[PDB]
Amino acid sequence: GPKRGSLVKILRPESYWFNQVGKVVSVDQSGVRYPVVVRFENQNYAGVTTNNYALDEVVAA
Amino acid sequence: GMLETPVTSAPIVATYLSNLPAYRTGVAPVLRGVEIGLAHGFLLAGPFIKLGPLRNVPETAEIAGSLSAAGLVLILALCLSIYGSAQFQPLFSADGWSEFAAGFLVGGEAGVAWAYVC
Amino acid sequence: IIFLWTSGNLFHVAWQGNFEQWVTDPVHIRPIAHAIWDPHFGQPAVEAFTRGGASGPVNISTSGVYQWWYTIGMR
Amino acid sequence: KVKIAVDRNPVETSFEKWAKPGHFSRTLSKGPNTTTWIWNLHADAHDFDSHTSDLEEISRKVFSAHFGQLGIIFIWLSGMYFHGARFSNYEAWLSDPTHIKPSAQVVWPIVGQEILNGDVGGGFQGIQITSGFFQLWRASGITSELQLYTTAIGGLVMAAAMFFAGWFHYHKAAPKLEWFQNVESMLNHHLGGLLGLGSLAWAGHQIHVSLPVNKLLDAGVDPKEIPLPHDLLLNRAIMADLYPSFAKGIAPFFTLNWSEYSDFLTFKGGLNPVTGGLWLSDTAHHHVAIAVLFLVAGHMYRTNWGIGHSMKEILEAHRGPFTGEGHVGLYEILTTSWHAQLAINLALFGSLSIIVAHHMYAMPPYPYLATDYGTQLSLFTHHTWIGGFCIVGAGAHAAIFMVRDYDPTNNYNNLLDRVIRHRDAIISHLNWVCIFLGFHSFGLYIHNDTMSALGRPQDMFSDTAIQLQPVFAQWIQNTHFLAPQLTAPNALAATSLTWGGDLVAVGGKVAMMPISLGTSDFMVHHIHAFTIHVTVLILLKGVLFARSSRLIPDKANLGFRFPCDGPGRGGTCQVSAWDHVFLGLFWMYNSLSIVIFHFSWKMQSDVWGTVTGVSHITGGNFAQSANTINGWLRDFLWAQSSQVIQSYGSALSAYGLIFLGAHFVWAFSLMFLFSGRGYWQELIESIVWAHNKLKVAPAIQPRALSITQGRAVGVAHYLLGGIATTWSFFLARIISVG
Amino acid sequence: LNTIGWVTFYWHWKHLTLWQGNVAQFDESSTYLMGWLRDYLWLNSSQLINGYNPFGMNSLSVWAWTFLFGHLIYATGFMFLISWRGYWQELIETLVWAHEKTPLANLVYWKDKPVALSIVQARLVGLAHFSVGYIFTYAAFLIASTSGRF
Amino acid sequence: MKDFTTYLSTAPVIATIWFTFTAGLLIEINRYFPDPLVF
Amino acid sequence: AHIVKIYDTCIGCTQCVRACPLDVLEMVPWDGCKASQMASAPRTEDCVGCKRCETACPTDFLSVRVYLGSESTRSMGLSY
Amino acid sequence: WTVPTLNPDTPSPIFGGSTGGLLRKAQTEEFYVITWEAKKEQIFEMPTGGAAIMRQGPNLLKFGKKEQCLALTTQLRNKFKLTPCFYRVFPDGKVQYLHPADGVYPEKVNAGRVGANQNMRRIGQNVNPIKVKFSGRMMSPAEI
Ligand code: CLA
Ligand code: CLA
Ligand code: CLA
Ligand code: CLA
Ligand code: CLA
Ligand code: CLA
Ligand code: CLA
Ligand SMILES: CC1=C(C/C=C(\C)CCC[C@H](C)CCC[C@H](C)CCCC(C)C)C(=O)c2ccccc2C1=O
Ligand code: SF4
Ligand code: SF4
Ligand code: SF4
Repeated sequence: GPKRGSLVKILRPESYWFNQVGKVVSVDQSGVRYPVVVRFENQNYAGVTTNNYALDEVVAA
Repeated sequence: GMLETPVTSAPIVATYLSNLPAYRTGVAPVLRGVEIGLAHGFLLAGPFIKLGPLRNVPETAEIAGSLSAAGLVLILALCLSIYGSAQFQPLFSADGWSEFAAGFLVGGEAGVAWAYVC
Repeated sequence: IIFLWTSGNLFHVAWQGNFEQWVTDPVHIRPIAHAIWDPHFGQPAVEAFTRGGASGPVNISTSGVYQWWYTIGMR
Repeated sequence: KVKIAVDRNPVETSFEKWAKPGHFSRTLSKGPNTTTWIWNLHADAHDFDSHTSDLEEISRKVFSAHFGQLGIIFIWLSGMYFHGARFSNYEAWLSDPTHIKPSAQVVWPIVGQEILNGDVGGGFQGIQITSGFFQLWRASGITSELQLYTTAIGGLVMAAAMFFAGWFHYHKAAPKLEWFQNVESMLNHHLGGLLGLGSLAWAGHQIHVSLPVNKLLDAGVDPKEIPLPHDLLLNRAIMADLYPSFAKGIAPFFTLNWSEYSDFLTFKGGLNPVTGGLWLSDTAHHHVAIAVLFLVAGHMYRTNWGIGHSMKEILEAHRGPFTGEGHVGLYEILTTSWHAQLAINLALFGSLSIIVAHHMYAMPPYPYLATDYGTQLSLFTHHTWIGGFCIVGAGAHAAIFMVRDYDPTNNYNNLLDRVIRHRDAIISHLNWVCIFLGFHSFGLYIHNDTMSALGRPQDMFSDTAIQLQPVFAQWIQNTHFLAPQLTAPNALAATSLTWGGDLVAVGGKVAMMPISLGTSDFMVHHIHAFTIHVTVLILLKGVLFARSSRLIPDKANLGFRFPCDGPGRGGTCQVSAWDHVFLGLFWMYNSLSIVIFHFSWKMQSDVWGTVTGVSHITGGNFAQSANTINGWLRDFLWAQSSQVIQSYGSALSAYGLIFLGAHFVWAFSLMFLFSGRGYWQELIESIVWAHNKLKVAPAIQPRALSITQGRAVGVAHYLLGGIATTWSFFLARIISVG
Repeated sequence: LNTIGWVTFYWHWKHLTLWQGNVAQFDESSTYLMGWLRDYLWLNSSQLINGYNPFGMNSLSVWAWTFLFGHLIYATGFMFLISWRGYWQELIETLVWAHEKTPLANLVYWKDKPVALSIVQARLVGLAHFSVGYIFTYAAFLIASTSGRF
Repeated sequence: MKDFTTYLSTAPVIATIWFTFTAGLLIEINRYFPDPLVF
Repeated sequence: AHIVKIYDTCIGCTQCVRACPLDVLEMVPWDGCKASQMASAPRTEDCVGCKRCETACPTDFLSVRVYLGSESTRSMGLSY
Repeated sequence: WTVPTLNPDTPSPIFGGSTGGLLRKAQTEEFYVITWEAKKEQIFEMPTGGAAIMRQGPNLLKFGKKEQCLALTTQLRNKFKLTPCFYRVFPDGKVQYLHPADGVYPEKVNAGRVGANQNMRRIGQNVNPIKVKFSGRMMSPAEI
């Protein structure tokens, strides 16, 4: 999918960083359901700055 | 295990608790009830006489005190009856606790009546 | 429950209130709600809650039912 | 071997770590991402256990911290003396103590606040102070403002020395761990040098400066005309003119003919009748005795020579059949855990402050203090509050020890272990006795309210109906009044007027009279017992179940301060020992508010007042009114808040403003106490959206306060509000009717 | 409760100053909150708290008792609103131990296991005591002041 | 000295200096212009 | 008994398993994530609902959820 | 690996006896019994309060709830590096083994386990509460 270092936008509506911009770390090329690893500069309520997303949940914008 | 203590595991305390009528293991529940009632009604007759609302009116302090004590003994016997009705569905059975509550009623009213004479 | 509540208000006013005395001078006579039977009372309380014009201890109503009933035709 | 052990130059003095907030914590030095960080930065700033595991570095940190505290206190004392010298009416007050109000604060004439500078007398305008510094200064023999100014400069110099000592003993020459662990030497030096030499040098100052100057002040001579103290030291013939013992010098001291020093080392007792304070000769003998006693006490523990006791040997020697190993292991605990020491010292320091309050109201030690009713009320109340806070702190740091420092593989079948091992029995018995006390103590008040309301006063618990006389306290009172005749032959009077006896009055006001004890005093004392027992229940339960309970078996791993363990198992909110400190704080407030109300009403009703017989401030209403809640509500609160509610347009208007403000802050606390941070976080989410819409969302993410910070903010504003309310009430009342 | 307390303090005090005659008292004292606390709460609760006293009682003693009754229920609701569950659950566990170990009373045993109140139940019970004490306090004060002074 | 000015650039120090400046400015205005209600 | 569910966003970090104070969860073989590990809740009858598992989960949103259901003697954490 | 059995004649750790021990739940409902084999004699903290010396060899303690046995298991497993196991005992004498019910501890994957209570969807893909109204009981929409 998207490449390393590119900026994407999250469309998972029950996420902390929905409708916000992060940075792709890696995309796993196996049959994993959520391969897109996106870091965010701000943390959520659990103090986490990294989440895994699917292909149709990220838009390179 | 349980904490070993000279209050919970004293010999003379264990014999004294074995001699009290809640523990004799072989007397009738009616006899346990009448002995516990003759103790408790006789002791409950006191403060209603000495401290109640009619305590300073002569010739009627002991009457109203014993009458309120008898009413309280009747309330306690009703409490025993509903406890046995809710609990079990020789002393620890429905028939045994009903006999125990009736014996407590009889013994408590007899203790109040004996405290009125005394 | 609502109609039983209203019937109870009417019954305790009719039996324990001063409604037939209130309607003659409604400026100077206090409306009585219901009589007091409290065996925990003492004689100063029985004397002080016997306000007027009552036989024994009564409560003075603030619920305003005498004005409403006298306006809609109760006498 | 006890010796000086110091490491050279541990920490460089540099401004680098000032420019890096949260340097002390590995978690907090990463920087701020959300707003929670800030609060964490201030909450854990002085929690040195969470900084390092090394006991030495922690010990050094607390040492320099203590130096910082002492320097701050010296700045405070310097300020009080300077304000007493430059912005006060102290000399005028010295000329006429009975008709001039002590004032040492003046406000500037802006926005109308000038009205607070009231007519305190002496041709002065300011705020009347109730700290009692004027009486302390007159008792010390100070007569001029110059001496106070010099004391201010001296205290400022000492503050600079304390801050230098802090910087020096942290950054240049910081003591080693085994220096701090010399507890035997520390006790010897503090019992001899601190308490002993302290009271010795103070008795020196008293005998040489206080006694002659205050004897002349009681004689009536103008303060400016009294000889300066250095002339009292220099020419001993004047000292022989007041007390002929001084003619013989120190010859009766060394020859053991001490009886000739009975001119200035007395045992009179009672109060100075023209002055209303304890005799300074009694206080001088007292401090000499105290000095000799403590210097004897300070030579008990072995240091660098064979003689002397050993603390671990005395502890390990007291073992019985009921307790097993007894006091074994306690020495190791109290020489390696700062929190255990802090808990013990806080408990005894708070208790000591409460004892100070009672002994200073009952036996007024300063001249013209007993008749300055505002000062007496203020001092008692203040030191009682300080006491209570330090006791709650003791329970807090006890629990902190229990979670962080407790280690049973050096502490195995011990006093502490058995306490932890029968804690259920302890807490259940305390529980029952608290319910018993509550039922019978409070139930008498409710009973009285009901009987009084039902028109049956003859059925109440009172002095005329069903009496409940404090026979034991009355017997102890009578015994202590009869004590000078038989069991204390060399005493001229009793130690306090409140035992019984005559009446000492100064300037038309009652200094002290015999305090009678009836059914109302019985009822309030059992209320006090109840509230104290409940407070002990909460705090002690907090410390005994800090590690584990049947509900949370592994509570120790969750820490000392944590919100809960989730809504499961029915709900585990406020299971942490910190939350037990939080509830103990509320209950301590309850207890001490009833205590200071007892003191205030009782003093204004049965003790204080003018002498014509004695007309009391409230006419003696205590004995009949303090048996119902309505009586406290009407005759105390409602009646005595007249002064505060009508203080507007005068110099006491600030007490009305702080009355309203304190009520406001108290109510403001309820928002934090009654709610929870989930709601507030979601509200903040909406507000954050609004800020995002206008490109004003901060980079540091707005977060609702934590659960424990919500509780902390709650209890802090609650305490501030309530205490300040009673403060404004008390001060306005007693200054206006005093 | 706060908002209706504001509207009823306001209604009651403006009508008390109307019924007495001096509306100038409300016009002068309602512009500052000390005037509220002095001239509506302190002033109009003199005959209320004198309903019973060590000199006797009168007809307003029931409203004085209900006034204190409401202050007490309010204060008791503060306990459920401030203190939360796990303290009470540990306390009840110690009580369960104390009942099961006491001789001659452990022959009587509960059928329902005693636990503490739940969190939602705590909020409801605290708000209930809070509101009942609020209503009884203000109803006692309002009825007693308006009936005693007119 | 760079680190001391960085510390003086921190949030509570600047809030203290700025509120001292703002409060002092208001105090001097209310001194030289006593009690302004209008204009 | 409470309701504990596992969702397919699990990355098999095992954090939830090592957080439960009651041993309710365990890790099973799976092929949906790189770790080839998924949580599972075969013993929800002993679950008290403390929600330590939800605290330990790193994913956004949660992959383990505890719905407080009917209470029993085991779910109330009663030792009596 | 096979399921072990309870030896009732296993020596208990050295402990003077607490007030936080068993209650009538042990006699009427159940009590849980923990067992481990120690390498040396060493003091541990009892989860019901107090210190106790374990014996060299097998040990045996009985607790009132499961969380006490997990707390002692976690303590003996992280601090002492031991492998305990605790059972479930009924007043009839019925013994129910668990933890590790697989034999391998649940904090690492083992073949043969069957996944229970696994929804194969996201949490945002749950249905609305209108879709599960008027069933036989209360239902959260995550139940389906
Ligand atoms: C809790 C405090 C308290 C106390 C001490 C009292 C006391 C009294 N009340 Mg009051 N009352 C109270 C609260 C209290 N009340 C409250 C809160 C209210 C409002 C709800 C009232 C409303 C009220 C009314 C309306 C009246 C009273 C009356 C009385 C009097 C007689 C009551 C009576 O006969 O009971 C009977 C007494 C007992 C059953 C005693 C039981 C307690 C025993 C002694 C415990 C023994 C424990 C023992 C030491 C253990 C030994 C163990 C060993 C054997 C192994 C008595 C002086 C009456 C009165 O006329 O007042 C003068 C009356 O008419 N009260
Ligand atoms: C004046 C020169 C000076 C300099 C440059 C330093 C520098 C340092 N000190 Mg040292 N030290 C000094 C003097 C100095 N100190 C003094 C006078 C004391 C005695 C108090 C100490 C005792 C000391 C201790 C115990 C420790 C340090 C530590 C440190 C280091 C980090 C602390 C920090 O950055 O926060 C700077 C802190 C502040 C700027 C706030 C000051 C708080 C003041 C003292 C409290 C009083 C304010 C007062 C109550 C007013 C309140 C009014 C109202 C709002 C309530 C840093 C190298 C720490 C360290 O090395 O950790 C590894 C450490 O633990 N110092
Ligand atoms: C320790 C307790 C203490 C307290 C509560 C007070 C309180 C007061 N003093 Mg007193 N005073 C004290 C000690 C104290 N003083 C000491 C130790 C001295 C000897 C130095 C004095 C000498 C003194 C004089 C000569 C006067 C007062 C005055 C006053 C009154 C007004 C103060 C004012 O507005 O200053 C002005 C306000 C400021 C200067 C605000 C500036 C604060 C800065 C910007 C903070 C910057 C933060 C910084 C990092 C930390 C400070 C570092 C520091 C080294 C500057 C006030 C009642 C005045 C008075 O009583 O009038 C009748 C007055 O004339 N004081
Ligand atoms: C007999 C000598 C002596 C005296 C008078 C003191 C006095 C004190 N020590 Mg102790 N201390 C001593 C010996 C002494 N110490 C020894 C031998 C040890 C090692 C075993 C310690 C280890 C020690 C520790 C770890 C701590 C103290 C602290 C204190 C202070 C407690 C605060 C207080 O309430 O005082 C009332 C306040 C005063 C009376 C102010 C006057 C103080 C001046 C400086 C006179 C005290 C004499 C001083 C020791 C001489 C210093 C000379 C120096 C230039 C070398 C108090 C000032 C605590 C403290 O607060 O440290 C800052 C503290 O944490 N001491
Ligand atoms: C503890 C504090 C204290 C202090 C500081 C004093 C001090 C004094 N007392 Mg007092 N006294 C005290 C407690 C104290 N007393 C108590 C508790 C009692 C009750 C028992 C008394 C009862 C009492 C009586 C009855 C009398 C005194 C007297 C005195 C004075 C002379 C004593 C003397 O001759 O000592 C011996 C001399 C010394 C100890 C000399 C000090 C050492 C010097 C300073 C060393 C200098 C060395 C240095 C290298 C040289 C300077 C060099 C430099 C210039 C470069 C002296 C001012 C007498 C007096 O004058 O009354 C007004 C007197 O008659 N006292
Ligand atoms: C000898 C006195 C003493 C000392 C040295 C300590 C020391 C400590 N306490 Mg202890 N404690 C004490 C007494 C003491 N305490 C008292 C009297 C209480 C009862 C309130 C407690 C109750 C207590 C609790 C519940 C806790 C501590 C904790 C701590 C530790 C960290 C504190 C910290 O960094 O907070 C930083 C300091 C602050 C945040 C100060 C703000 C405090 C309030 C908000 C200010 C009060 C308002 C003020 C008086 C006036 C405001 C005026 C105006 C602005 C409106 C530290 C070891 C904590 C800990 O975790 O220990 C390991 C902890 O949780 N203490
Ligand atoms: C005025 C309001 C109020 C009242 C009545 C209580 C009452 C109590 N608190 Mg609570 N508390 C309060 C405010 C209050 N608290 C607040 C605001 C907080 C938050 C800070 C707390 C937080 C708190 C803690 C942390 C603890 C308590 C505990 C207790 C109990 C103490 C045991 C006792 O003395 O039993 C005696 C009962 C009473 C004094 C209540 C009144 C009884 C009346 C007068 C007589 C009863 C007879 C009655 C009239 C018959 C009615 C019949 C009718 C139903 C038909 C007691 C029930 C403690 C506890 O439970 O341990 C033992 C405890 O640890 N409370
Ligand atoms: C009101 C309330 C909040 C909200 C309160 C918050 C978020 C604190 C707000 C403090 C200030 C107002 C915010 C920080 C201000 C900064 C210093 C910004 C600078 C402002 C300048 C004017 C100096 C909670 O978070 C909470 C949490 C748990 C239980 C109860 C409650 C609770 O009752
Ligand atoms: S979150 Fe607040 S409420 Fe929910 S459990 Fe933890 S503490 Fe109790
Ligand atoms: S549930 Fe959360 S924590 Fe447990 S495994 Fe799946 S992801 Fe890791
Ligand atoms: S809730 Fe408590 S028990 Fe249920 S899973 Fe999360 S942790 Fe394990």
